[PDB]
Amino acid sequence: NLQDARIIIAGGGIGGAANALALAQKGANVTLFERASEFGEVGAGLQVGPHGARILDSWGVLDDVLSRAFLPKNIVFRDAITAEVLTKIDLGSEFRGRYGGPYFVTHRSDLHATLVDAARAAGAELHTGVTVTDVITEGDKAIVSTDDGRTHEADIALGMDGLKSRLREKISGDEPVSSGYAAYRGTTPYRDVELDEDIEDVVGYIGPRCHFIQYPLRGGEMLNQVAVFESPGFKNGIENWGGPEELEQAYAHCHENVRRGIDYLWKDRWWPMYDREPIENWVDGRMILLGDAAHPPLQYLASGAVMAIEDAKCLADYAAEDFSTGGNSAWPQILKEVNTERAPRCNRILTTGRMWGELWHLDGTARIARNELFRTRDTSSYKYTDWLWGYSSDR
Amino acid sequence: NLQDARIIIAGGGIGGAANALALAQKGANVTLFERASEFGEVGAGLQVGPHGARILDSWGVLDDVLSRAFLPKNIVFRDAITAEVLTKIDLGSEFRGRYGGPYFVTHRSDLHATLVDAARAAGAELHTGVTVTDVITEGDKAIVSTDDGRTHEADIALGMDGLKSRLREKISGDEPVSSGYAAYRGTTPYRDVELDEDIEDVVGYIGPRCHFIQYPLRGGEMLNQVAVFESPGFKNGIENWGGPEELEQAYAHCHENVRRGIDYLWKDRWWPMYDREPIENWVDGRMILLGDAAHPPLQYLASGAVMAIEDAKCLADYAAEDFSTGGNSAWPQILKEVNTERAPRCNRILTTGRMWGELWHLDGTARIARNELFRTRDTSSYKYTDWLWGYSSDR
Ligand SMILES: Cc1cc2nc3c(=O)[nH]c(=O)nc-3n(C[C@H](O)[C@H](O)[C@H](O)COP(=O)(O)OP(=O)(O)OC[C@H]3O[C@@H](n4cnc5c(N)ncnc54)[C@H](O)[C@@H]3O)c2cc1C
Ligand SMILES: Cc1cc2nc3c(=O)[nH]c(=O)nc-3n(C[C@H](O)[C@H](O)[C@H](O)COP(=O)(O)OP(=O)(O)OC[C@H]3O[C@@H](n4cnc5c(N)ncnc54)[C@H](O)[C@@H]3O)c2cc1C
Ligand SMILES: [Cl-]
Ligand SMILES: [Cl-]
Repeated sequence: NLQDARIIIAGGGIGGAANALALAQKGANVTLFERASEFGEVGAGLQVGPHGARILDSWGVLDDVLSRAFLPKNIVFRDAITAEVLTKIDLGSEFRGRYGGPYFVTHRSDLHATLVDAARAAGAELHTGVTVTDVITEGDKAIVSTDDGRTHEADIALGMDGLKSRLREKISGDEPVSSGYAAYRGTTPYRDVELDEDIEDVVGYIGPRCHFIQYPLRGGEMLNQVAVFESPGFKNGIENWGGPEELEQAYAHCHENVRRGIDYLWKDRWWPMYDREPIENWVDGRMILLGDAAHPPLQYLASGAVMAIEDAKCLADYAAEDFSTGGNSAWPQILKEVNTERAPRCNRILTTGRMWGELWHLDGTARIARNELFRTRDTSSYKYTDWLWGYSSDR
Repeated sequence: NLQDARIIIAGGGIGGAANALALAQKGANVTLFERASEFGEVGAGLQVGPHGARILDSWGVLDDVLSRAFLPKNIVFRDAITAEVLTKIDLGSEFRGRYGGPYFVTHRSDLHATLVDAARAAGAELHTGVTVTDVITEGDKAIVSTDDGRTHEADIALGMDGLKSRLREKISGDEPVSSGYAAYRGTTPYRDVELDEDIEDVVGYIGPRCHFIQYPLRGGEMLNQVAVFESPGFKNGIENWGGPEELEQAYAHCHENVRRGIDYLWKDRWWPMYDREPIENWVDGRMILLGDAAHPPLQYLASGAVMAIEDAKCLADYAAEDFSTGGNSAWPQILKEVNTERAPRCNRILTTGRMWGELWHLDGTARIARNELFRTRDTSSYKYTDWLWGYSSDR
């Protein structure tokens, strides 16, 4: 266990919160700083596959999370132009038995609040309204500086400050890479959505230069909707690219079921999709980057938060194993071994994520080949997903 | 039978020759004009699937054709970059039993000379060095005019003057549509080709913006090679586009096995690939367009000559059925019914041919989807080919 260990965490997103929980359950002294004045996430959906669900269960928060979540029966891919079913992934008992947990969807906000509360209950000291301005290593401590003039000593620091991380600059000067696709969200009361059929699945309509995703939340009361389209604005160098004026032209070619959905999206806010080129080294002395700071993906595999949750389990588990026997001295070896386990796993998600996305968005004859590939696959095979959903950091 | 029928044929390619044979065996009086001073075809390979082979057998020339032909065991598709096998079509006894004949390859010249000789032996009067300058219909005859000042009377005329048909202009003012791909050919003595493995198959290497095809001829003594690549020259408006100066850059990205092959191609002559938009009506009075005059395809399905051979059987069969009972009067009804049978069949080849070609030439993620589609298909299924190889005009 981690009794005498002091850890500081810069950033209190899903990733920071999950690390505070995982370390604090091991007996670590955890201090986390979050810039915004409250802990909060977007009131829209996210997907958490069994690779996350397992981990949440091992912290004892899955039952609670599930009580406010939705359990879809399948992931259903449809053609965005014809609305025809291309294939299904069955999320039933075979699926759960193979991967050790359910595939679920919930409100990001509720998942987030659940992790913050349990991290608090486990002993983490969380601070809102505090910006980390610098981290350096000196001797065998991490020295962390905040925007209220104070400095702080810890055994290690976690840089969990997101896609636009400033702590990343200690390790790499790369910048976010635009995909040229923008995401819009919406949650609707379920009844109030004009639906031809009912939805108890995660449904992905995939089309030339767009996609459209739908799933129920909170026991089938609301329906989460997500639209992702290639921005003509981005190619012409617009700075605030992907605005709602592009929406109607982007989906004009698509099936009515897809076009109906555009109306329910929040138009006052959207998410341009950037990621970063994969990097191998995430450690600077006694600082490690985790979460989106280390490995921000495009969202086609629905796995970025999950990756940050894995980061949390791997770090907590590996430190608990080596700290008991090696003390504060052992911290850099711990970080290196976390880095080594986590880098290939996460970097394959970033790279494969890009290829998966391109596969969704193909046109012409390429679309016809892709449709046929999907329809005719062996649905009892798990070769396309074991690497994703069947990973574990356990050694 | 066709005893009292007089038919004139403008053009003595594979298609004209095959029609002279088919009509003359029914007892028709056949006159064919060929522009060039000799009957002759390119001394390079072509492929004749069972949809052609059957028909050649029913004229009694298949045994003879096969005695100088090659019988491949499979059609093997490989990736042009890795040289990996993607899939095979088995050409064995199941294949032959289902489709009623062999898939074979031979020299175009030898197939051509075989059809000319049998058409002669069957009573067709063939004339070289004679250009048809016009065909009109007047009353119940076709009036055909030649470049030696003469005119000629017949019950019907066949416009079989090729891709660049001038007789087509009576029915349509459309022009050939460039694909932007050029084909090069080569026949090598088999031994003299540097081969890693031996080849007893039709092999197609398919790659981004190119392909490369190889098969043995004449009992495995020579190896036919064909290179097809997208011409940068064509996009920039070059008039004589697709020259051999493009070859090395076109295949630079491809596997060594593909690059080795470029060296054996004839460089003094190449074939820019044009086709035409499909048309429904091929008949002007007592003239019918057939062969490439009516339906010129891109060569990805290896079926243009075959289509002209089918044209021959269908016309001969349908006329033999209706002429015996209805005489010269019946000729326009005969042409219409030939047209109606043949148009959808051939026009699906032109359109699907284009899509098939695009499928060969895909790049990036589209290439990865296509490769995987090919590898994982059900090889006992015949759904991708029945429509092609299992067609018959018989009613
Ligand atoms: C449209 C969309 C859909 C998605 N869907 C899914 C999905 O379905 N499933 C899934 O698993 N993932 C999904 N993701 C990815 C997922 O949202 C992210 O990977 C994940 O939230 C990253 O969490 P994080 O804690 O590492 O970073 P963030 O959530 O960005 O949190 C960083 C935090 O640090 C704070 N901060 C920044 N700088 C400082 C500083 N100097 N000091 C203190 N605090 C600071 C920020 O305020 C923020 O709270 C999606 C992403 C998008 C864009
Ligand atoms: C690279 C390549 C590979 C191919 N491979 C294959 C294959 O493997 N299998 C296959 O089945 N098909 C193949 N084809 C297609 C095939 O070659 C043609 O579809 C077929 O030859 C057309 O025959 P045709 O008799 O209709 O026209 P053509 O062969 O063009 O013959 C027309 C004839 O009429 C003559 N002529 C022109 N004008 C006049 C006039 N006014 N009067 C008299 N005569 C005239 C010409 O001299 C010529 O001899 C391929 C084509 C190419 C370009
Ligand atoms: Cl994601
Ligand atoms: Cl052809």
